[PDB]
Amino acid sequence: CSGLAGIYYPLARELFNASFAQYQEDLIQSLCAALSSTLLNLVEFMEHDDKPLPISISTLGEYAQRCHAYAKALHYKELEFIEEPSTSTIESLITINNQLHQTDAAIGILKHAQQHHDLQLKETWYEKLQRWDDALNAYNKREAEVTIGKMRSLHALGEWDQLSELAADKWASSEVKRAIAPLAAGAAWGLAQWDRVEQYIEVMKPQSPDKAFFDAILCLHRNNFEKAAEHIFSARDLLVTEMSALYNRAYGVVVRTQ
Amino acid sequence: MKVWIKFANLCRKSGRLGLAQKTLNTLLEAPPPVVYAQLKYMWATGSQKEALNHLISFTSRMAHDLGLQHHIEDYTKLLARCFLKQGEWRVSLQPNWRLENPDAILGSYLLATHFDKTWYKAWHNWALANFEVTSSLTQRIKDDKVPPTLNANDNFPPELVQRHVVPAIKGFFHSIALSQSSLQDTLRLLTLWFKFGGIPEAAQAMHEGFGLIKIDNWLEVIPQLISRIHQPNQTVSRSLLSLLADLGKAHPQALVYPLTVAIKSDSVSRQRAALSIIDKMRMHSPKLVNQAELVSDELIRVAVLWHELWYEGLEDASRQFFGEHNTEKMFATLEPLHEMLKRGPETLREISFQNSFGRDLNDAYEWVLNYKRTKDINNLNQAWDIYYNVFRRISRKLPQLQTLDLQHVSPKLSAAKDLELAVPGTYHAGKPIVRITHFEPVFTVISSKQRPRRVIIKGSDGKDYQYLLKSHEDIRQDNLVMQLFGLVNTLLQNDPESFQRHLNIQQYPAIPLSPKTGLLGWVPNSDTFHVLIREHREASKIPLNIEHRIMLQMAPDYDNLTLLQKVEVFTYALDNTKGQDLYKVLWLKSRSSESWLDRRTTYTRSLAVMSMVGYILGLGDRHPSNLMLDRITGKVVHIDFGDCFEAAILREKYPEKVPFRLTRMLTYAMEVSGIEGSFRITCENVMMVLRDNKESLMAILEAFAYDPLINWGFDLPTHAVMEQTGIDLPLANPSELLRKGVISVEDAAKMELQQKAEVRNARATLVLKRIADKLTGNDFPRCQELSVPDQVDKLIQQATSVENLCQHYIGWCS
Amino acid sequence: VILASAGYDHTIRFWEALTGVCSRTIQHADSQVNRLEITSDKKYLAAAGHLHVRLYDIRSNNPNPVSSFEGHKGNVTSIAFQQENRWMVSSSEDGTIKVWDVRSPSVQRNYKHNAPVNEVAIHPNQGELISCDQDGNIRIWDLGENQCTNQLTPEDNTPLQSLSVASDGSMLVAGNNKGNCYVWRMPHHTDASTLEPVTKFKSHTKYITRVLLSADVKNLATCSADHTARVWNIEDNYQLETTLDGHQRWVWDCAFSADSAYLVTACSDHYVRLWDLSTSEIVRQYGGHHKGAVCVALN
Amino acid sequence: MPLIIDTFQDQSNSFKRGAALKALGQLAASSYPELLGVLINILSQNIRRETVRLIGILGALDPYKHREVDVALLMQGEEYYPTVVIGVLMKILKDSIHHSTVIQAIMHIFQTMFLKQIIPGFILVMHPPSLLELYFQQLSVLISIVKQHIRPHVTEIVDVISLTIISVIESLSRA
Repeated sequence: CSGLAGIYYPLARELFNASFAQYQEDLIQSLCAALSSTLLNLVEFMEHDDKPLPISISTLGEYAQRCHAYAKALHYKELEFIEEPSTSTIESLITINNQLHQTDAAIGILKHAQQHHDLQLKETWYEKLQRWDDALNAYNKREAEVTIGKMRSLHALGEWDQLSELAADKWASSEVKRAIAPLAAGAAWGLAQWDRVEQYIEVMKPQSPDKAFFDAILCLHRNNFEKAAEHIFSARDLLVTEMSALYNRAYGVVVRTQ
Repeated sequence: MKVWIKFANLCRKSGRLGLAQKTLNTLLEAPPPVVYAQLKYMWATGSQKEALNHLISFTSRMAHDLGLQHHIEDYTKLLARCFLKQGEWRVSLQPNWRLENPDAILGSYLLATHFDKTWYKAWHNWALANFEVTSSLTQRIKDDKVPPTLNANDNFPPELVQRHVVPAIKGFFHSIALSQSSLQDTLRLLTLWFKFGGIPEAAQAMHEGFGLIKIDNWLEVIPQLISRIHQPNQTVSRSLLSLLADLGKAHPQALVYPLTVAIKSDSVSRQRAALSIIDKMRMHSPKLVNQAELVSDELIRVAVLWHELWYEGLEDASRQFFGEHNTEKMFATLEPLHEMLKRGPETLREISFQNSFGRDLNDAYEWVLNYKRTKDINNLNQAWDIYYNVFRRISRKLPQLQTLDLQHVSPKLSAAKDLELAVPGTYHAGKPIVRITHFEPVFTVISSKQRPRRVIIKGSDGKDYQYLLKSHEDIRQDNLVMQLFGLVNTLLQNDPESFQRHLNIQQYPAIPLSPKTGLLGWVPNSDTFHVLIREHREASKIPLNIEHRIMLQMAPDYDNLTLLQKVEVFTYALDNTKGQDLYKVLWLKSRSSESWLDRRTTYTRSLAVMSMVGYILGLGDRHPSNLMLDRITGKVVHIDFGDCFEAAILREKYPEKVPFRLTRMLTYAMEVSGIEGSFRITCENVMMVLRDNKESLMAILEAFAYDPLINWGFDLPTHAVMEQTGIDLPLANPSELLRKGVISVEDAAKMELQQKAEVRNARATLVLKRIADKLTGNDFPRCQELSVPDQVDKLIQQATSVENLCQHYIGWCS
Repeated sequence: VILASAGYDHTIRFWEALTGVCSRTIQHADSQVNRLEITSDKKYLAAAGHLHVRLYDIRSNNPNPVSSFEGHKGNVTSIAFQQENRWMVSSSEDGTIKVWDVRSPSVQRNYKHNAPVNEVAIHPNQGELISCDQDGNIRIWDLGENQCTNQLTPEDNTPLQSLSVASDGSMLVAGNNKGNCYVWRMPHHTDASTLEPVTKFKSHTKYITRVLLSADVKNLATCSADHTARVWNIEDNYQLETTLDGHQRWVWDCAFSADSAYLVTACSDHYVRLWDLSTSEIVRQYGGHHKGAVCVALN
Repeated sequence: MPLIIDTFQDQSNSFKRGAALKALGQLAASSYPELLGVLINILSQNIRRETVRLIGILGALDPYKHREVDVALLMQGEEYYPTVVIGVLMKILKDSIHHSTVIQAIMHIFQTMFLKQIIPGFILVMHPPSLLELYFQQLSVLISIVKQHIRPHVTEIVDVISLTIISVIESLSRA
């Protein structure tokens, strides 16, 4: 007809082989078929095809792979970056493994890239800072935005005073919202001062899980259970959705939630 | 505090910034533990006598406090106090403790240890400090024995004693067993003891302690137990062998194997002792002893194809004769072949079937016996001729011999349908020990120089346990191998988030069989590197060797290839080639495509652990044959370990030394930039190794490699004894001392072997030396430690370089 | 001015003077030839591909059997026939230098090293010399006597490809795994020569192989298997002079014998293109080796 | 909430880990901020691992291989590929609409006109009267080849039930 999908797909591949056995017809047909955009079903079918032997549409494969977003594509794209030395595609791969959170070794390959072929700048500093590295580096280079990133490292670092400098920047430039929010959060963490904190949270965001935490933190900073309760339930629900999306990643993260 | 203090110790383990930060923070806040904290921050600073100062300061502080809640606070603080004593003790011991100060040092240790009631699993290591005091003492006794220019060394160690000191740390070593080191320091102190001596102090003390400790403790190292066979001084060592059979009696059939093996091998006097222990076995639950005896003996029965073994062996024997005129010497081996002939057509349709040929040959052999025993010539002809014809016939049979079955060979094997204890090396201490469903009489004859026939024997659990013939191989060596590998995997279990990264070496069990023999098994579904590769690459529809191809293409031979010639050659070929096929096998194995990822990490870590393992232990076996991986989601199989020492150092053929072996783009394309982080991960691991147990357990396993005839066999072979062959060659005397000052050499004899074995101890000394270099550490023109970053780096270079590496002949399979 | 080269093709033939057309029967076969050397009178010419030195007469046209010299086991890395051409230096891959003198062809020498003996050398006094292996510091060795060492180490790591001494009487120079060649200034001695290091100078920084001073040593040359070679002017500060045009090749031979005008080369390309040492050229570009070569000689 | 005050009196870990995981899954599954407040009240490495062990006890083997599956064949795997197809079809077949499998096997042998057949021996053995008819004909198809090992099973099915008289007659014919 019983209609069986998997039955078809492999069989469809056998047929695809028979076609592969001008098929310019097949060529364009399947091409546009890919262009159709269920999706991952036939996508994977194609993957199987390739696995037996190449169906081509190389960087097309790469593209549609990205389109899948499923991050298993990161393998296909790996093969892509496996082909040439594209520092761009390289970076893409870096962030890809970041998505994969296999990214430790990939960061190895990143430091390698800066070592092997030339080097990058932005994602370079960003990832090297994701690595324990880049810190004094981002410090000088910014001394030479990215400064907000170095500030994020300062948060990762100690020196809530350095964070107070970043806070001077916050007053200076106040996006400016998002920037200040995470930052001044870090500050209030370091700096027990409730006032700068007040400024912070005030400046934070309509949906602000961290500053929900801060909201309640302030309610607690003096008295009120109530607003704190609000923040509690609400942010609880937010993180609830978050985990609901989901270790193997989130264990630590959700653990942080709990 | 102790909360936030725990946060502080965390900070200590944690990187610098947080370390010093939280340090200062919490320091600012009986902060005796915080004393220890800031102290740790000082170790972070590294000020020697600042440390020592405040250390002794709080020491005397608490001394006054406790004289000689707040009470319990002081109990804990006491533990920490002694702890401190040891901590600073080691801290200075860095600079120190060769001879000298260590005495006092050790005292403090013991002092601290005396104060302990404790963390003293920590002070187990400090009881292992005291034991290492007994070591440095023994080393000082090794210093005295070296400069002595075994009652001599006995009295030497005595009279204080260092043995008196020793027995203390021995009982505390048992106490350490009680603490957890673990099996490592266990066996360590154990052999340390047996070798120490049997004297009255030692005798009584060890009697109590060993008596006071456990069995299953002693259960491990049982191979190393057997490694002691004939105790030169029966003494209390005799009684210790008694203790050996005693512990043995407990769950003997849980192993009992070593018994069987030692029985199989002829230890002579020690084989008589083996018969004694056999009696013990033939005593305790004697039935299982019998069944097992049957099992082992039946294995030994299977063995080689008998007449075939005799045939090939005699082929090499006549090779020996004809070449160089060995003759009678080789014919003495033929006499053993006659002894094999003297066994007659024993088995069923094997030697039985072999009768005719064998009978005829035997007649010819008898005909070869007669006139060669007359003087030479007639039967010197008849021998070579009959052996030639029989060589042809048996050559024909040998091809036909590819098939294997028990009933038509030694049906006695087939005769056993089931036996109580099978567990074919399963050997889980606690277990559901399995009986056997045995297997089909038909077996799989391996194809090799050994042609090491194999099967998988269905058990009571219905799980067929792959077994394999091993012709002239030390599974003991291998036993030790998986053992050290278990020390490894212990550290793995002992590991850090590396253990969250955890990858451990799967240890293929292999049963030893005979003095030269063994029982292997086919691993979990696997792909031999060379095999699998050759398959896929050929199934890639392309020349198996593009290597020998691009080679011969490049020039006539790599044999005469100079460093240059070989360099440019390897270069050009490399250019022509690439290893993406490997990565494409990954891609072939990739199914579900997350397999590509995961298994990439798998093989990555595989490579890592391998690297650590070898770089430690040598034994590269660059053969992609020797190389293997898993048909499962997979891990690398590095098996069949020849020995510690460099095959380079060994060789003879080719100069191959690298800590690892990496098919270039195989390794590379395996993940991203090849082993950038992967080998960096490896660096982390090997660093932990290089830290943790790098002293104690490392040296312990070293000692394992160190010592006697089976092990002395692997290590001899590590040279080999043939590479230990001739020289000037006295040490001083022995050349001119083999002169008319003889024949007493024939009357005395003995060493001989203590000379070679002294050299064994020498090579061992050098080995461990190379371990200390290896561990923590040094190598190359400079040393430092070089620690993680460097020792990893130079490792990586050693991996990177060179054609000199690639100069490995035919075994590199570049 | 007889001309020939030796390939991994295992067969060699003598190139004519300006023709470069190689005609002779010279068989490295059973092996390659490592170095290439004729006699002082160009009587016999000996080389070793593997483990045995083999002389085929330079004076006689394609004699197979000039001499056969057993020695320290390996392809002899380099060797020196003295002015005497009786006592003759030889260095082998064996790890220790054993010189085969021409005496019967009689060989007695022992010079130990920490690696394969890289080259057999001679000092301003032919009876004087030194030995620098693929290991490390040069070891001074005299003629049939008084030979132990004087250690000269250009580096603590890089393998020294050869011990290189031309006739100056003040000089030092070499080639190695470095690719940047460490050279020194020797004193005036038979052999004493306290070195006055010049520098490690990269012409081809990747594996500089053949290191040869010019005829007057006013120039200098470094050949590499990197297919990269750049001549220098040794007259002034070894100032880099002539990039040597070559295909992908291994040149263990870079020289100009009777010229210092036209530059003879060594190509793994199987055709050796000889340049003009003065500027550049292709001078009788060809080879006898079907596969390719690094080698050359002169007579 | 009970678990909450329990926590007030204790820490959990233990077997609850697995449960919690299920619960987590359940929380994920049943997510009303019921489950919200719940996991909120739930209140990692080691535990993770041990949980992977317990779940390894909870599920294993076939589903993995099923996810590894056919595609599996080709992985391990022309002639072969086609045969593998056959096997796949058969796999689903045994894996219901009976007559489907009937015609399946029919054209299966027809096309065969093997190993898989042996497996399919057992398949047919799995077994209304239509079954009997079709399968009888199928045996007649099997009359092409020679058991070997189909024989005993053949006898087995032949027993129950002993119409099919002609079928078995043909079995002996094929004997």
